[PDB]
Amino acid sequence: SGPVPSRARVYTDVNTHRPREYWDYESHVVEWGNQDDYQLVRKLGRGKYSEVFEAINITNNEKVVVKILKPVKKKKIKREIKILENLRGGPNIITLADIVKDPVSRTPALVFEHVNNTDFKQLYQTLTDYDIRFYMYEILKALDYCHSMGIMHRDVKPHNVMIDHEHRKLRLIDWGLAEFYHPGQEYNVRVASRYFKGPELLVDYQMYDYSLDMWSLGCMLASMIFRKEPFFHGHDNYDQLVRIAKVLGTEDLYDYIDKYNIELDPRFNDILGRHSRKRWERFVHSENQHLVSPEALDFLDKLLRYDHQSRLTAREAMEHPYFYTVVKD
Ligand SMILES: O=C1NC(N[C@]23C[C@H]4C[C@H](C[C@H](C4)C2)C3)=N/C1=C\c1ccc2ncsc2c1
Repeated sequence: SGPVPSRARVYTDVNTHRPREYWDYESHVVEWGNQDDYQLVRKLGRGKYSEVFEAINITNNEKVVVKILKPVKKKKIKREIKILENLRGGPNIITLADIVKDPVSRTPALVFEHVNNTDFKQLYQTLTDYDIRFYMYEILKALDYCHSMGIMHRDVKPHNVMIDHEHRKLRLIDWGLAEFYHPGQEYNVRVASRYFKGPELLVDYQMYDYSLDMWSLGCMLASMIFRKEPFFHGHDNYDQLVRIAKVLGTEDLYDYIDKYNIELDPRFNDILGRHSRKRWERFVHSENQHLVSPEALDFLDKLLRYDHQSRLTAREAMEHPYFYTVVKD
């Protein structure tokens, strides 16, 4: 028997209908720039896979960001690069401006457009109900674009959303875990941050799709409107599914595993137990009430569904009543 297969409900065959070179990133040959065009100014941060710096392009004096890669398999660099090139000019996608290699240490560096980004903690503190709706709509433009272009980000989370509040301007960054969607493909589940992982990853269902990004958007929305970051605070990959089960209930979970005939790691047997599906009110308090509204909760319910096939698409989400104010403006 083994697991029941799955196809995306949308954008299913988009890569099939493209030339091979579009998605066959292992064949991509990288176009190098001149490393001497960029001088590093200061360090902005350490990532899992990179060090990130402010730099100046001495050619034109433009401010630029340089992500110096820690060692990874070349095929993964080509993948990140290919996806960035494919998505360049798309709505609210970071622009890759150049690619250089240190000619001695041989370590590669991606050069990005600069976002004058507001600090993440100071932003998830000052955001009105309207700002959230605005920025969520802006993120969904990025997700609908990338999905329509055959790509799933697989690392949606607040740290990978760069907002310049002063200019009402948003960019979805860090495409280093992104992958091409191909029907029938089994993907690695060891992706995304713990708190943003979909159930499909947690139960080891590999034949997942774009809808993964819609779960992780849900997790973001919840933490923003209920002011609880993270929203699903698991202690590990197993307890993460338990945290989810304590909110969504276990009846839907076991129906989900039954539908796709998922062999469940026996360990999970114990710790899941039996849990009712909770109502969103439990997380409403006087600190957050100004951000919680019936539309917001309707919207959130339709993202956070175990069964990836039944979650909103990006395009559907953008048509939800939560965004009727933003759409008019
Ligand atoms: O690919 C990237 N990866 C990361 N990763 C980090 C990881 C931590 C959180 C956040 C800021 C630092 C530390 C760098 C993203 N940044 C990246 C890109 C980037 C592009 C433009 C830009 N403009 C202002 S900040 C910024 C960052």
